[PDB]
Amino acid sequence: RRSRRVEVEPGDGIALGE
Amino acid sequence: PRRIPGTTKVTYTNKKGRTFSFSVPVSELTHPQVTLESAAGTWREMDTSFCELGDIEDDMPSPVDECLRGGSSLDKRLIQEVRERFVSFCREYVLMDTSGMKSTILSTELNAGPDYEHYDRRLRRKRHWLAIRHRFEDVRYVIWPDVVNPS
Amino acid sequence: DTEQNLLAREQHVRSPAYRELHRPALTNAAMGLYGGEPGFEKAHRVWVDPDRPHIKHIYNQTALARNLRYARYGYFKRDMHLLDVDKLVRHARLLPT
Amino acid sequence: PDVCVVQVCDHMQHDQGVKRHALTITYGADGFQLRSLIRRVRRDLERQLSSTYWQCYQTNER
Amino acid sequence: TEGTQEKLAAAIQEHVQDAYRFSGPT
Amino acid sequence: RRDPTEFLRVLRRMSRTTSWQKTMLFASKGRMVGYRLTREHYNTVLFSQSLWGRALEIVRVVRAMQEDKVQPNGATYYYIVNGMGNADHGWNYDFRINRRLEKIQHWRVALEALEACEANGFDSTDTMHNSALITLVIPGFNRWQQASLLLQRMLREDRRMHPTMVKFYHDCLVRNNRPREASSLMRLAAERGVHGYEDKWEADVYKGRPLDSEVMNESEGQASSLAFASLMLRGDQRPLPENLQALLEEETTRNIEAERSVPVPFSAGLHATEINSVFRPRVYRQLWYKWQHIANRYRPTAALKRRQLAPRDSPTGIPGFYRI
RNA sequence: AAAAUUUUAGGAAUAGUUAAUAAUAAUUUAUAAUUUUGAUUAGAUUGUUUUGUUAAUGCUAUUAGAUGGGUGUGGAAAAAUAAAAAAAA
Ligand SMILES: [Mg+2]
Repeated sequence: RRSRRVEVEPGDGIALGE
Repeated sequence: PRRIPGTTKVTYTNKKGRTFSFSVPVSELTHPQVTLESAAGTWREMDTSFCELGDIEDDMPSPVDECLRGGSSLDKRLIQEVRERFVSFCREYVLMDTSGMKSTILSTELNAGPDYEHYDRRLRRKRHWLAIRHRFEDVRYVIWPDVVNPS
Repeated sequence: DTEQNLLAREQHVRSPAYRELHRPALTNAAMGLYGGEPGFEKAHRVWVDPDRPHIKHIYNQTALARNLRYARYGYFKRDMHLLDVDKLVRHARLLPT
Repeated sequence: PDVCVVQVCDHMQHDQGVKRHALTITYGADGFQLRSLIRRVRRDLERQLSSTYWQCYQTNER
Repeated sequence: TEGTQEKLAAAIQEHVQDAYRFSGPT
Repeated sequence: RRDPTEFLRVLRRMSRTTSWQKTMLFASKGRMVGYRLTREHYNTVLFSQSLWGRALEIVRVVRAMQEDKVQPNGATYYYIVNGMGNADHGWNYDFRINRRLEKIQHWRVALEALEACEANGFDSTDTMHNSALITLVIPGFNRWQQASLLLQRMLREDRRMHPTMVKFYHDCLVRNNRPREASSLMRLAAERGVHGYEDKWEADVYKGRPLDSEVMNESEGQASSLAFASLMLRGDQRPLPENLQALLEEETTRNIEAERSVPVPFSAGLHATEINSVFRPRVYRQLWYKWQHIANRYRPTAALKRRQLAPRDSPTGIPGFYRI
């Protein structure tokens, strides 16, 4: 399982908020 | 060896208009994508021009063939190399062991050359002499240039 | 006038299709082993030109390789679009009127 | 990708009653550097493997 | 002169069938 | 034209079951009737020519593969370099086996495939570099300068030496009058753990001496030690005066060439390495493909005796065993 | 040195190749040589009115031997092992 980066990711794009 | 950086930054703009950087973990490829049958045309091929086979439509490959392939012929040691390679070619033709080699007209070799088993006994000396002639037509102005300091 | 037909015949002889079609018979070292393998236990089909033969004694009278019966007219009726009728008149057996 | 499945499969036959190993390492996606992985495997096995001859090389992207 | 290529194709196809005889059944 | 999967299915069997002439007949005449030969078609043909060691046939396949614009893969370069090492060579009594192998540069095709393997991005195996060094070294060929540079970069890439390669390369260096290169090869194979060479380890008598190549450019450019740097001394020896030593040095170089010019009367002009050195690959004596046997000499006729496999007046299934 | 005589239940091609030669040690010439009257290869394979049988010009058996790279020595390689072949009083 890939560890989460310390920066922002495209996987956190749904958590960005529309 | 150069290491992969691992992370890349791509620019994303929000609905308001603010731009920032998504950090994406990316790795580069190491192996070519050769398993697909599509041919792109960009791969280094293997040279096979030096090989001697039973192709009667071609000439016997001599070392002088790689000395006249587009070099700078005004260089002195290249002229000396061409000269010594032609000397070795003519000397290995003259001192050739012709013990088993026989040249009789055989009817079954009409629409082809001699057979593969009788290449060394029938085809070798004739191809050597024809290669000597076809190289003499290309070299005789390099070793012996016309009279107008020499190489 | 004969130079055109003679040069056309000489260039037809030196064509790669004519030299590939009239290749000699493959040897036993070229086919493979001493035998037992089907299809490679004999040589392949040899085609000869009757005017410029690449073998001596085109026909024979052996028990199994007997080929005089296969030179008659009717075996060349399979390919009449590609046929040469002067070679058919000169080299065929049991031609009709 | 966010997930990666790897497979380490060796086929163990019997060469005159003694085991021989034909080992294959397979990844699930592209990008994973197998050329750097193999030299880590190759440096480890130069001291620990007692056999007549053995190879380790990269066959595909995965 | 012109019909030697199709005759060559028929001869090579016959040689390919004689090589297909190596497979045996099916 | 039948199904092209049926065309590949017969090609898969003839490379697996029968000899090398069957795949060369099927793929060539199949190409002329219009079967599109892809890379999996050429890999089965090149498997059969690499097994039987047909050095002329690998060049003809690799010429037809480049004409059809079929890009080779790493399995293809595995068959080109290993197939040049399995070529027949050597000498019967005074009869040279495969004398047309020299005019083909099969050592160069095995070297050209190694350059094209690394340039296209594939990873060459350890048995390619051992089989590429064999083609420069085999008794019809004397190329030890190129084989040393190939072995020098083989150690820098952390490869391990094959016991067949050390057997050929030791015999080539003693043939070409290299005791320093041969003693350094037996010293190297004993330290790396090559099987069969863990007992043969020689001391380095050339430890204080420099290389032969750096002597020669030093002689073109201490002046008393400049001309006699190549001269080897025991330590309990001293040089003569330079006018007396130079007259003695040309005395020895005219006596070495006098002893090397007289022919041995029952050798047919051959070195003792090349006498009784007939080579065919392992396929010629009841054996099939194995990856670890790169250039495997065929097993002797004393391995299989007749009348222990089949009784008297009964046929045995070994048609070409005892024929060398 | 010569003549001469072998076998294959599903029979096809073969070649350091034939002759000539001011040519030891063949840089040439030739419409070359073997083979369907069965060749080459592959399998089996010491041969031999000596054995056995029968009324039998039939069938069936065999164990005298030889050995192009171990050493150019020796007249001759047959030389890495044989109860005689007695080997210079
Ligand atoms: Mg004459």
